[PDB]
Amino acid sequence: TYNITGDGNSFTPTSDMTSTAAPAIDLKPGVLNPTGKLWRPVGTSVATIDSLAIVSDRFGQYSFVNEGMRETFSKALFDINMWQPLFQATKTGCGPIVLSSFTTTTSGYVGATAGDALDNPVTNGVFISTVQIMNLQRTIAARMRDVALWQKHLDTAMTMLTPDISAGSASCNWKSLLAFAKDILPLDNLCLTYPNEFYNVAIHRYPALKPGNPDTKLPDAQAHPLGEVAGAFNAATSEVGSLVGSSSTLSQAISTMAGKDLDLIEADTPLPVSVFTPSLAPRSYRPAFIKPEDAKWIAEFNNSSLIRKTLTYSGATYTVQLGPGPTRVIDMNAMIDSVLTLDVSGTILPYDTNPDLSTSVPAFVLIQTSVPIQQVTTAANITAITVVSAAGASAINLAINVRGQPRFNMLHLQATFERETITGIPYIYGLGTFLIPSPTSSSNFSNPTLMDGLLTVTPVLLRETTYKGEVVDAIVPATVMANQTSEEVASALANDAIVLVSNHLNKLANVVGDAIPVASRTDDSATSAIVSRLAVQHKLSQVGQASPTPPDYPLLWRRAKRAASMFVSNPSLALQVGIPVLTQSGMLSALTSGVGTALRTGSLGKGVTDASEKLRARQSLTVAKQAFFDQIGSLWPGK
Amino acid sequence: TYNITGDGNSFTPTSDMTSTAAPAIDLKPGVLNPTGKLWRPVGTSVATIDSLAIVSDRFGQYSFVNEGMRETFSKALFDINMWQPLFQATKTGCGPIVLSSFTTTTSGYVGATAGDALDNPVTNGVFISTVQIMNLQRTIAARMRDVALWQKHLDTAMTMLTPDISAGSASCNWKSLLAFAKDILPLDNLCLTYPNEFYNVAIHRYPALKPGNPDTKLPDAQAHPLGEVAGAFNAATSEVGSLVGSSSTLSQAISTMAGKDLDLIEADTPLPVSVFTPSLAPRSYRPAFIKPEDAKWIAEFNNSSLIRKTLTYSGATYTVQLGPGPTRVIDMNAMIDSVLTLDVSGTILPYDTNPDLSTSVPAFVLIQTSVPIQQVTTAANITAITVVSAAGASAINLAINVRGQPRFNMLHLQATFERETITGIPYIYGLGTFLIPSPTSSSNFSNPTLMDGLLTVTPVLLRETTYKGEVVDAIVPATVMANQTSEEVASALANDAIVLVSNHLNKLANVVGDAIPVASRTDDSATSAIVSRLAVQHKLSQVGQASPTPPDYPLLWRRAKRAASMFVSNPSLALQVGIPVLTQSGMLSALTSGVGTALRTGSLGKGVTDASEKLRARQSLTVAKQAFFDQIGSLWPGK
Repeated sequence: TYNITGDGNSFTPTSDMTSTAAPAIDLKPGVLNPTGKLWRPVGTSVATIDSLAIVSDRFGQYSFVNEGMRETFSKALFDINMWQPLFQATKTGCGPIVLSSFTTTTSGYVGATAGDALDNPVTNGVFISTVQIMNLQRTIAARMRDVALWQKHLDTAMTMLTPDISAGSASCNWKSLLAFAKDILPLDNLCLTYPNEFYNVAIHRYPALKPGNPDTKLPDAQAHPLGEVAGAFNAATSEVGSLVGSSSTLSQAISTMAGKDLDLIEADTPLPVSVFTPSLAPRSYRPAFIKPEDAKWIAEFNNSSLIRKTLTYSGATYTVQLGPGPTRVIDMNAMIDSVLTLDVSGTILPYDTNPDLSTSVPAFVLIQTSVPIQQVTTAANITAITVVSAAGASAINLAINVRGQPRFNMLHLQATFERETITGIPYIYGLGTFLIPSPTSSSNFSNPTLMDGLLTVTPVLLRETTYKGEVVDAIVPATVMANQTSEEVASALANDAIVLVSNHLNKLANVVGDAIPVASRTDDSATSAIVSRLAVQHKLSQVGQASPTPPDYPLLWRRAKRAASMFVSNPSLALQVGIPVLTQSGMLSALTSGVGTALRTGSLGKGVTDASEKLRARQSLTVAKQAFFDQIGSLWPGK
Repeated sequence: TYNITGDGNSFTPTSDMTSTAAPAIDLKPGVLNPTGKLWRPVGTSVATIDSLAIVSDRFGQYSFVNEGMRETFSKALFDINMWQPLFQATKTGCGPIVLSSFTTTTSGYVGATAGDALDNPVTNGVFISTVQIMNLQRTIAARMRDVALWQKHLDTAMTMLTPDISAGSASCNWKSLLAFAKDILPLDNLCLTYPNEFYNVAIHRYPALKPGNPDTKLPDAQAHPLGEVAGAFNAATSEVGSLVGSSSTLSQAISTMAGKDLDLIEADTPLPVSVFTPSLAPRSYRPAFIKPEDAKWIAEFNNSSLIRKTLTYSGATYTVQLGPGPTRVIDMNAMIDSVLTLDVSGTILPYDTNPDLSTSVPAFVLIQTSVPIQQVTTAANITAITVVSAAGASAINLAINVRGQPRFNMLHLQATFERETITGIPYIYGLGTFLIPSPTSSSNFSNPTLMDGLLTVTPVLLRETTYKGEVVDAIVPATVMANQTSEEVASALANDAIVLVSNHLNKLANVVGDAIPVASRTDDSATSAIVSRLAVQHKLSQVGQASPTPPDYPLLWRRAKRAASMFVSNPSLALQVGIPVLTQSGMLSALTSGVGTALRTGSLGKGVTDASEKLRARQSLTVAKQAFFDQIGSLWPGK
């Protein structure tokens, strides 16, 4: 080792030399194997081939060692080796392990099963023991936990004036840098106790950095350790940013395609719930101004009838007062299994002018009658009015009443909508209302009722997702197409085909944006899948002079970017009625499939625009870094 | 190693087997040496004997190694070895050092100085290098700091049901113990992760304990490791408790005698201050009812004179009112150097009935006149009344006045009594008083003054301790004898012979009580020193029939225990006038000297009484421990 406090030392951070170490390694189970355990012909001579017993698992002779695992593991040991002089100095069992010693001869048969192994004998290879690996690992782990302080400290240095030029090249007086470091750095650092080691290590890791003055002749070199190799791959090229990058990126896209299993979209006729549906969340709907026409599970009673005074409790009365748009009728007649999470706040609106101000609560009432709502004109009809959701059913001024306001405190109501509880038959309804025991003046409070907040359906039963009111074991995307208005979608239960499809469709979009250059106005060949479907579809031929469409290739191509772009910008549009060309499921199937091939055999898409731009920005960054260092040079021209 | 969770394992704590390890070793500088550094005859052949150069300190060849240090150090290494299987398992550089490897050949001349070394050549011995010891130590330290958690954990076990029978022998089901341990012990312990190791170690340290079931045949043994040896010396014998004990104890007594240097007491004619005096502390005296006759530095003015109105401040007046026992006159006329730390609390006693209640403070006034106090009858006399000690010299009701009380808050006054400030000549006095600016009615407040609290003399000048007012470079113990009343002693300045002597005398006493059996009525031959002086002194012969004293040996012997006992019970009595036989300094010299011989060649004094008693108590302890374990056996009969 060399005196760190010398002259000649380069501070050359380059893109070429992008910091790297070995942070973590691959340890996937799958990856652990290669492969065959070693066996023997009973134990007697060359006869018993029919029979094998495993070698001495007892304390040694195990399987044929994982070529990759050996190679990997040895590498790992080299990390520690990077700090050998320091370990040694710390007296912390430094002695380089030599993995090879552990990898001991195994001689006989190679195979996974006795079966297979019978056939194959492999003389004088190598095994490793459970015990041995135990103790080997033990060591490595220990080594790591000994370095855990060091690593941190090393890192701090490396950031406290960061030697990282990710793009191109920077240079400044290392001396200058170094001395300001030691003028600014916290005394309590390990770096200040161990300058010499840390720097040595740094130099050994960062080819970007050179030793002090060791031979001021030659402080600098071009050959450093292994590092280099890995660095070249992170360094920006003529046509691409990062090779690893784009490769990874694309591979993540694939694997998400993989997991979606594509096919998903091309489903007319029953595709099973379980298969299509992942994980589901609650949704929030309103009474208020929802639309009875559109909303399957939530409609309204109609103006004109008047069911005013109904007994609500023991000799206690409330006017439900049924007429002009009385909140909403929640149609929970076999509408899967949910929890009617009613979230009332704001809305109280005190009775007109009744001293029934006290004792009036926000409530939920289910109505349980074989008399369809439009028939329900008198008390007789009702069968069952069951007040379900009120809890302490009196009242207190929870409304922010001080300043005139009739804001009602946030309540959480629950109605366990389990259709099994009733099992249909007296078809299931529910209403929302400020229900009282203390009798309300019907003549006075002419309003039926105006309990208008939130209704957060909790679709508990992730079992069996609904296709448009139809409680089915089927999710059929392609037929969902063009059969949904925005209103309908919004209205729809959480448990419904539509949202599920969009969730899947959002992953397709994700892929497309990141991988395919459908960014600011770049029409790419990639987009060809949709156009090919469009092109053939447009064969509107009549008699004589058919459709005189100057070939599809400009025309439809541009139209098709436009509509792709609309898909991308909002995925739900796919499900939304009246969308020019996406209404044709063919084109969506075409896109879906299309992409995968496009990833597959795509010659790594690097947008010309973006390249230049990244180049430029990168350069300017470097400039300002230079200028920073310069300022640092100025303020403490370290030696 | 053996399964700990087996049968056959003994739980036999014995006196014989008193836990021990190697907690710390001797590393006294003195002790580091042995000895001669190794040198060479310049470097040429056998001619240059006249000249030596030290061998290669450079990186190796140093001194002849410390025989003791080698032996010691190797032992130390063995501590770590006690945990070798565990170290190894922890992967913590376990590999047993082998000190011997470090101890490398040195061949040539042996000596301390070139001088000495010239004469002595010692071929092919051994050295150790600075560097080497550096790195060796480093290892050992590291080892220790690795075990620091283990040690603790081991200890906890060993106390959580303590296997320590210091006296005799105990036995109980180890199984029982063990299982209750593991049923009660904290999960977070290292003991519960490492059962097998800890137990092994335990067994290796504690011969008192046997392995589980290793061969249930033979789980038990009588040969354990080295331990044993050390244990036998801590084990109680037929005539003594502990051999180490009594040996140590006595040696501590000697060395305190050593440090006192005996001679101290036998000093008539000037023995130098510095020599006799160690470290000194402040003392606390009262005005109040101290006695002018006895108290050198603190006397009183005498009733009848009346110096009432004296100007105290700028056109502001206080009646010092000098007559009937006015506090005290502190005679600080060349009475060494002190800080007159006046500690007033309680005492305020408001003016008789003057609206001069406000503006009256507890103060100190020094009086600086060549007119001796008894001559001081009018204002003219005073020369100087200097109000020294008041600080904010007005007043506030600091007295706990609410409940009628006239308790004055605790004040801290200071008068830097540096006799150099004045250098005698206008002889130095001081008084204590509630001094006012706001004029006090002399006719009214007829009392002179009653400022009676504490006066804590701070004898700052540990230079030159006073013998009875006489500021001398001499401390003469033997002449102090019989020239001090209890009053005088109490009165005496901190800086005075008397207390110093007692402090020394207290160490003699300490020795005597711990070592010599001058406890509950045991007259021992040891006491013979005093009697032999007594015996010869009693030679009261006249004419004819001289003193018919039935020989000294019962008579004087008993009288002399009595008076020894009185000395022991209070050391100061030695300095106190009128003590029958101790008044003779001869006897104190005799005791002083006497003791040392008595320690020296005493056949290790173990009082018969105490032996039996210790035996008995010890046994009964063991009994109840047995009974405890028994209860533990009961509550969880572990396997």
